[PDB]
Amino acid sequence: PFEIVFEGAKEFAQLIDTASKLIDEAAFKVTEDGISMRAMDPSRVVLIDLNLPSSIFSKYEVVEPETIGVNLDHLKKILKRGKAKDTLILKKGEENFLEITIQGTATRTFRVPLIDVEEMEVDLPELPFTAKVVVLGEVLKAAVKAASLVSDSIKFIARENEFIMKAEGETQEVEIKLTLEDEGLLDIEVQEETKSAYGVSYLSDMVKGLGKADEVTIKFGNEMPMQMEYYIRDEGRLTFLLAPRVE
Amino acid sequence: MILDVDYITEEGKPVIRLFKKENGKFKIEHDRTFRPYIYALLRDDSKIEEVKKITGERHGKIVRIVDVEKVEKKFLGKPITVWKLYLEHPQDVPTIREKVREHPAVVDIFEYDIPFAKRYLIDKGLIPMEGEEELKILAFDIETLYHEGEEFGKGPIIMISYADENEAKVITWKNIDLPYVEVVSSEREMIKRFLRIIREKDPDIIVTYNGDSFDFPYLAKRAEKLGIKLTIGRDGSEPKMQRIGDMTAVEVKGRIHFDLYHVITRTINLPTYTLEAVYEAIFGKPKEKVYADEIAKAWESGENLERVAKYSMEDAKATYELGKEFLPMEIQLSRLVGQPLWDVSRSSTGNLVEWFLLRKAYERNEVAPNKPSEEEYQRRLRESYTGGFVKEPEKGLWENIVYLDFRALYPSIIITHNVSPDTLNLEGCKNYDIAPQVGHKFCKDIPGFIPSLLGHLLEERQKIKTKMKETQDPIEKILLDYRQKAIKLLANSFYGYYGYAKARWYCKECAESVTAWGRKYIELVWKELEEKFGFKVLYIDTDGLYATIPGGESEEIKKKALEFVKYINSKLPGLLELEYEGFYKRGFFVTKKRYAVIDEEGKVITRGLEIVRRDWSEIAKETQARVLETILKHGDVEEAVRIVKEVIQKLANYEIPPEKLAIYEQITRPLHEYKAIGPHVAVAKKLAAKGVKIKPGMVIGYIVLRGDGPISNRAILAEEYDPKKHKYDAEYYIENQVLPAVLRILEGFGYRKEDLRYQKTRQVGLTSWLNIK
Repeated sequence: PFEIVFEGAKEFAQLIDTASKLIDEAAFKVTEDGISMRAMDPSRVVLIDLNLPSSIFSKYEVVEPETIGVNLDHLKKILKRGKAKDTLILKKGEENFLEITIQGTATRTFRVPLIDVEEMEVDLPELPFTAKVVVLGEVLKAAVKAASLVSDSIKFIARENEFIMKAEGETQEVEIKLTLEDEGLLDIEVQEETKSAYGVSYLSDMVKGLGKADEVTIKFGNEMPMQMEYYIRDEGRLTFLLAPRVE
Repeated sequence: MILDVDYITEEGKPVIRLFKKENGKFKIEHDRTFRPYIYALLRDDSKIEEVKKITGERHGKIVRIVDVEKVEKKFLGKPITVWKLYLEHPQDVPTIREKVREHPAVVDIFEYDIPFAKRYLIDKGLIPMEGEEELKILAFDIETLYHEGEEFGKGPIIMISYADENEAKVITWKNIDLPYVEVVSSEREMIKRFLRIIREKDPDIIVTYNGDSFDFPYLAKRAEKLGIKLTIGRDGSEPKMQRIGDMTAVEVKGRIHFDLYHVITRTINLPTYTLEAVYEAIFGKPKEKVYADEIAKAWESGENLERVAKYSMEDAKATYELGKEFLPMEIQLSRLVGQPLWDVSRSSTGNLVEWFLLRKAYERNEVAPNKPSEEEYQRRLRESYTGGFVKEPEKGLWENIVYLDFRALYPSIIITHNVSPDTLNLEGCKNYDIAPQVGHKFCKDIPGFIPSLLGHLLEERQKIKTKMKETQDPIEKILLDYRQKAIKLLANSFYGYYGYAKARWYCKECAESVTAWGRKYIELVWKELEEKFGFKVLYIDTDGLYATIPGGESEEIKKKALEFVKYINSKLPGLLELEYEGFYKRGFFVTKKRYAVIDEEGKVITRGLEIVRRDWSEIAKETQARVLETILKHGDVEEAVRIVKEVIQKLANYEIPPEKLAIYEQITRPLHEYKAIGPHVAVAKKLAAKGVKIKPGMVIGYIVLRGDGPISNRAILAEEYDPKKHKYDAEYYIENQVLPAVLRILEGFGYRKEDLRYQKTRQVGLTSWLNIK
């Protein structure tokens, strides 16, 4: 059983919403160190990893370690009610259910049932990426939607001080070159020319719930998977590992 | 030499005329002595007294049985005593027929629906085209402005071309400077000159290609509108309409109007039967086509009329060449059965056989059965009928294939097993042959009527083939190659006659029996071919079998295949015989009736695979051929697939020329009548607004484009298409053009569309970049 408290129920809501467009169920590993959730999309193309150290919660009491499988859509409904300055309380006891309290002006407590979820043990890979980029949710959300109107795959290209994103349609196309001076690109670090393609449809769910000011770190390599990291409260981290589309 | 036969009436008496060409001179013989007659089977050959008194009326007077005579013919082989009831005129027969078969005195009547002129040739023992008289051939064609949704005969006849043994001219009423064009004053004058040419050429045979429904009729309309007599007949008479079969033909009293359409169309299969296509598929030589749009423009704005004139002289030269080509055979055929060329050239093989039996029935003293009654004919059309034996083919690609076939299979069976109506299930025969599955019995004691005649026809044929490879008169060695081919055609027609609904000597049992026996010998050959010589039968169809010794050497196969033949022919009964027909380096059989093979000369033979109809662009046609030759000539489906993929890709990366994408089609009628609006039909009315020709007779080339709505609304004229301005629908050309053409061939090897489609990138799973997975 545990008692976890997060300040700012909206930001937390959005987090779960994001890392949920590809999955229906998840098991959350609650330990003394923090909360972690790891799962793969039904197609086994995207790996979703969520790590939330105790450090980011205002209150962190974990008596006995636990893993609670919950239906993400159900959970999303509840958290959708949280406001920016609402405090989020997560209480687990002996019973087989999770207590959630959105505390504030309209404080209310919801009861969420715990289901069993096939917990596929898989670790997070340390891939030898050759290119790292830090972008703004805006530009990235734009290019991904833009590309979805012409092709089913978008291509990533990165060379020193330069990052491109293009796609070829049946009639018209899309392309976007960013350099350190587009501020849509906040940082870039490559080691060698790096090209790779990915599925617009997977990137869609991955960037759907990204604010415009949100910042994301993307790491990839030629004909290799792409990694996207979103930091929450600085230490908390949401990671997506996306299988490439090889030519 | 007798050209044709008819009869006019004088004083109410028939006057049979014979149109002859004896020694370059056209002569007309009259014969006022032949007499119409029917046959009556009287149960009591004494009641003939009150029976020969019946009478009827058709146009006033009362038709009287001007005579009777007890004759002793025989029926289906058995003896019979009937009475020959003479009449004064042919017309009187339908009258008294209705009666005579009423009076209980008769059991039934016979030989009563046979045309007077035809009855004459038969009885008189006269056979047409007999002899070696030089016949004058003249071909002619007409070009008009007529289209489709317009009045037939309204549009003028633009030109009239004709050609013969040595000359090919065009008559028109607008100036064209060409040594072969005869300019004339008016349409009327054109018609006059034409009438004059036949007067001066005086042909025995006038050749046309579909002149029965187009040329002559159209000519008649115009002559009339312009008030001219069409004095084409050697007796100054006009071409006349004459019902034959279920159509309306045209005759010229003193000459033989030979219309190629009927002959060609029924002795060669083709997607369509345009003069161009036919000339091409008979001589290989191509023939350019000029269309409505062109012709109308050239005639209107008198510019370019030279090529529209060449097309015309081309049409005639073609019709003439084809005529000389098909005339020899049809003539020998007319000689074979005993009827006039005009009639034979327009008859079916079944009616061709019937005519033959009728005179062979009279030569022997055999009375002829009657046609089935309207109800008999109807429940006969309703009765199922047998067809050619076909073995589901063995799949895969095979090498060193031999094709063995039976020589004159059905005729041979009919002969050696005495299959005929008059020998079917007789009783008390010293010997019978029994049909394999249907168990029908056939007396072997006395040769059946039909088997007797068929036996003689085949003996007579070998005679030909013998006296043929012998003599050294190439012209003769040609004429008799024709006489032997006519016999071949005629004999191969007996099988189907047995089941011909309107046949007198119809016999469903004979039909089934011939088929069952066919099956028996096919299966026997198949059985011993695999069980004794170690062959593997790949495909059988009606007469032939394809086989091979899996893995065996090419010469071993050819050697053993031939060994097997001589071996099996020793065991096969009567005239049944198999022959080593051909050899193929490699081949494959997709489904019944669909296969492909290739001889050692590299010549490919295919059925039910190759895409023909213009409905296919050259990219589809071309690729399918790349595929077919790679598999047949080199044996690898693998390089075939490689090809298809590369092409599919080029289509996708817009690397294929617009021409190999253009699909052509002609407008069948006004663009306001079209229900189903295809691409061209839409590129039609699309340009119609832009105000243009759009005359039901022109072809509209199109190219589908990367639009959003259906194909139709997105096709651009095969010219209003320009790159860097147009993006063709590669998906269309891939999914509805190249894939279908190629899958008829690759599907069988296990291939599928998924395997041939293209895509630059493919989604892969993440799992291999994971470790604990």
